[PDB]
Amino acid sequence: LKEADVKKMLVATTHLGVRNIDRRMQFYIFDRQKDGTFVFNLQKVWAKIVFAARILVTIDDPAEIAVVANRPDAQRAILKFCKYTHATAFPGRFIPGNFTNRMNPNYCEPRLLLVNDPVVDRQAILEASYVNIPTISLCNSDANLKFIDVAIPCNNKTPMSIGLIYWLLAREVLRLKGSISRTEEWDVKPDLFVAL
Amino acid sequence: WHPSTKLGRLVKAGKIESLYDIFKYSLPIKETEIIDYFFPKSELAEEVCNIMSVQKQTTAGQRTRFRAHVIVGNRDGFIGYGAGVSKEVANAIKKAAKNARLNIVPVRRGFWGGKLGDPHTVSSKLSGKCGSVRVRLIPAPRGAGIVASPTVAKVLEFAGVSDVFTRQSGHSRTLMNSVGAVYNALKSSYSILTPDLWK
Amino acid sequence: MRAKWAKKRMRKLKRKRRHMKARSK
Amino acid sequence: VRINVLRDALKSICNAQRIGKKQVIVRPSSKVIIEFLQLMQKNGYISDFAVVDNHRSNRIVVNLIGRLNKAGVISPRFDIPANDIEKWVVNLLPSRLFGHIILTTSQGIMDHIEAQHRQIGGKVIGYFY
Amino acid sequence: DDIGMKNSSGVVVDAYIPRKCSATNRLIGPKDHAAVQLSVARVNDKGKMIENNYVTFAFCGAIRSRGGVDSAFMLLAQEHGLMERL
Amino acid sequence: NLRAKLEEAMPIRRAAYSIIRTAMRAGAAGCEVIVAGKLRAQRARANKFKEGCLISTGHPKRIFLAEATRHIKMRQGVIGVKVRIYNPNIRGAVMPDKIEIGA
Amino acid sequence: PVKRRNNGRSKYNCGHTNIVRCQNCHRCVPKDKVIKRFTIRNIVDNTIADDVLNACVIQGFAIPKLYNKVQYCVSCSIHNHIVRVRSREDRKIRTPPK
Amino acid sequence: GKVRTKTIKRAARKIVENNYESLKPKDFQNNKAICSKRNVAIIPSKRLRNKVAGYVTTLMNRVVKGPVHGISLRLQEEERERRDNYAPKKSEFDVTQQMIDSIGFKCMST
RNA sequence: GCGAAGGCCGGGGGCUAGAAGGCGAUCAGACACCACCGUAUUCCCGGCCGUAAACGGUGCCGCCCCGCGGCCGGCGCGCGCGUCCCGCCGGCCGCCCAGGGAAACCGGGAGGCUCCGGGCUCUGGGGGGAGUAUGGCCGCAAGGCUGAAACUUGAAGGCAUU
Repeated sequence: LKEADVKKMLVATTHLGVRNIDRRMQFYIFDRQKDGTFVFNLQKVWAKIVFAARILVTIDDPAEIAVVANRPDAQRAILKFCKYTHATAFPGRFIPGNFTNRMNPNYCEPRLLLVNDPVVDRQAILEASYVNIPTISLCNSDANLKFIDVAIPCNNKTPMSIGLIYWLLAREVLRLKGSISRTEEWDVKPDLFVAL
Repeated sequence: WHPSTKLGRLVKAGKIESLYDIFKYSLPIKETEIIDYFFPKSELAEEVCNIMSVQKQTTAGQRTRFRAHVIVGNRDGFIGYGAGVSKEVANAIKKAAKNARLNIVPVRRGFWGGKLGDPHTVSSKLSGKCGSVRVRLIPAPRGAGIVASPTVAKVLEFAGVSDVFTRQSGHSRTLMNSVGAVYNALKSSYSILTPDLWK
Repeated sequence: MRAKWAKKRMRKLKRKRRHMKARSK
Repeated sequence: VRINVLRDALKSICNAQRIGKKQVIVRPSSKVIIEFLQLMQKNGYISDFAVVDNHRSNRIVVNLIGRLNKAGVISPRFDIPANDIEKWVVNLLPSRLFGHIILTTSQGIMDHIEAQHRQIGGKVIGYFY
Repeated sequence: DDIGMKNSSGVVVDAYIPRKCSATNRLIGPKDHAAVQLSVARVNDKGKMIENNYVTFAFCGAIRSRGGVDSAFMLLAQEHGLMERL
Repeated sequence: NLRAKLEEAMPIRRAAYSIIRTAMRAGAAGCEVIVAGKLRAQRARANKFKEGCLISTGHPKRIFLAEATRHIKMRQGVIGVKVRIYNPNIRGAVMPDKIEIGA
Repeated sequence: PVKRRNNGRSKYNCGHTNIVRCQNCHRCVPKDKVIKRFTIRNIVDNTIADDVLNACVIQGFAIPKLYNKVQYCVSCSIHNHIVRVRSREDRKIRTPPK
Repeated sequence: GKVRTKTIKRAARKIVENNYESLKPKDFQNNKAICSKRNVAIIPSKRLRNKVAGYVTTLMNRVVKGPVHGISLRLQEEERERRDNYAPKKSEFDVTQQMIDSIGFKCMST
């Protein structure tokens, strides 16, 4: 991890988590605020972002990774992530049958998946499990990891926090393959990914 | 024929060697044309059994539709049981055949005692349950044959299991449930971790 | 309550059968 | 009350394997439990097991490798004649080639194959396949 | 010493040998459609770039339904070196 | 053609399907053949074999639907057959409901 | 078969509860199987409320509220529409409507 | 008063996006002439054409003021894209303490 | 040994309701529902009785098992310090991952079971006839408990779909 990213995550509120928690999610949680908000150790969050990035880089066709989100705040972030890292995008409704119905107008057979919220995108994860497709998801303290192969701890609700996490991932995916070096900071700003 | 799935498109190239390759990656087969690609000589043996007339009561009267069940398999190591329902007996048989080819699964097979050469029995005691009926497929000596109910016997001839000792538990008069059970047991043939596959 | 009424009818008839045996023996 | 120490142990191992847990704890440790597990460790079905001392019945932390499929006990332990062993193996174990039936013998707790080689039979403690 | 059922000749018989789940050592059956085989890349000391070679990880449908795959993966990656044990 | 096939003892499904494909190859959007009478039974059935899209009502039924009725005679008793063929593109007129629209 | 898990009454850790009488039908129903709706209505009708206040000589008078608990049997409640036959899924919803 | 049929409605939505520049919002007669060109739209039937042209007029008044779903406006698309690709200057986003100290980064400490 | 209610046997007591009984309606009839009057009863004491859809229609003791909440009792840990918070143990619950089941559903089991074995008790074996008959025991009685056969019939039953 780097110091600049930590301060950016602190203004992101990525560390902040919901007042409800899951036993599987406890490893990531660092501590609980007096109100009940569960902070996440940012270093543990970062290790997930880079571990997930390595898996995203192992696909030969980057346009065969489907990024799906129903959350309104997540819409801009997923599209920006798809522009910077070539990838299929599903904005708004997932549309049932997208991954299982051959005659779907949006028929995509992906070899990975990205979902902003396990709850808001329950249908997407369910279909990925019908066709052998892995799944990577951004997860808050109440995380049902059923059918979620890899999960990145984050607020995932705050509009800004959703934007930074996709930017932190886009950035690192692009760096691992080539493009921007990890020495040279990305020209694109994470405020582009966040939607007012 | 135009391949509809990115797997069927790798099968139109010939990139896939054998049905077993796909089974080792547990892939879902969606086009019956892919099974036909790996079965060139007159496809594979197919049998129609239990064509049932099912009636839905309407205001006007009962709507009779036909549920056919079809087993497809080579006489070596593959078995698929599928079912279709159509008002036309023939249409349902075609749908059943298509479903049967789509659900073709491998059978491990094995030796009761002597390991002289070709596997002749089931690998272990395999069990499957559909509705009430539960089946028990137990290895048999080379002298024994398929000791099974006529319906289960056809499924074991079309799976390449020469000799097996079988016991059915439940209403095995329901042939749809009966074939389903001996198919689910023959789908567990590659799900059992034996000391042979421990490495 | 036909089953309860059935046992009420039965009890009434067994009581009568006891009375007839009491008249004899 | 706790009539069978071994049954609870092999149930608590099978439940752990189904969950996919690598290590489990057995609340009461017996000498016959250790002998049954030792047989599974010499057959590769289990991994290292450590008996902690609580100064009472003792606990066992068992390591697993996903290899074991089913472990059970036959209760009451029925003495098996030498020529009856094969009839038990044709029902209790899948395949004459794989599996193990653990029987307490005068020589000691041994698998059915070891008992067959020594041509002696004994009371069946349980089975692991 | 090979991973297949053998005969008297010792030739591996049957057909294909099913994958085993990395975390639970459980044979992925032919019709298990929730099984996944995602891989994780490794990075070089200079430039931190992928070596075009990755470690594959097969997970069974059952461990995915359990929801333990996420924790499994980290521990398996830590053993494989890709993740820092921490 | 169907009446001859039925007198040749062709199976009703086989005979009807043969008529349907010939009409579909000639471009009818829908071909429907209905055979009615005592089909190998003393009770009367009415097996209707249809493929594609066929309109049912309106003035377009007069313009776009060719409805032909026969009374094929079998030994057990008269088997009346109706063949209905619908062509939206008959050159002279267009389907009122269809809107051609534009680029 | 068994339509409801609660068996239609809230009896937990109990073998016998008190007996309540349905107000309309005068029947004996257990306390657990009773409608129990508590209503606070003002003593007067809301149409005649303001004119009572104007007429009232006492300054700062507040109109009395009537506090009553109406308990009914299932038959003496479904027929008055206090409770309604629900869909099998809707039956499970325990939240009060509105 | 009379609910429009799905064929009339669907066709009208296709006509409005294709001829958004050609159509005018509050005039049925002006829009009837556009729809009956046998080029940008071929509608058989005088009554069907009149019915489609009337929906089109209603939908055009909606397009100018608070546009509705199913219609693709190139004019709105460029403005939406401009904000979507807009960059917010220096990005304020660029500029739990125990957790920061736990990493050891101790950013902004003291 | 205990055991709701009703019943019974002695003493009392007697407000209400109210098996019976009587009335007024209703209706084709109505000695039913509804109104009205009212005896036993309801209540207490000393006994009998021994039964209920006595139900969680789910025996008892033991082990493991998946999350997520509510409540109740006791206790411990932080913390300003609150009828907080996080546990622990016992109980009562709701949802439910597997898993099971003919399914409804169960999931603190109806899971770990045709891959079947922790211990113990009880009960069932197509539907009637029939809980009848007879014999025994028990009770003052009502009745309880134990409990047939001859003979008859091809279904009875469960759950779910339309």
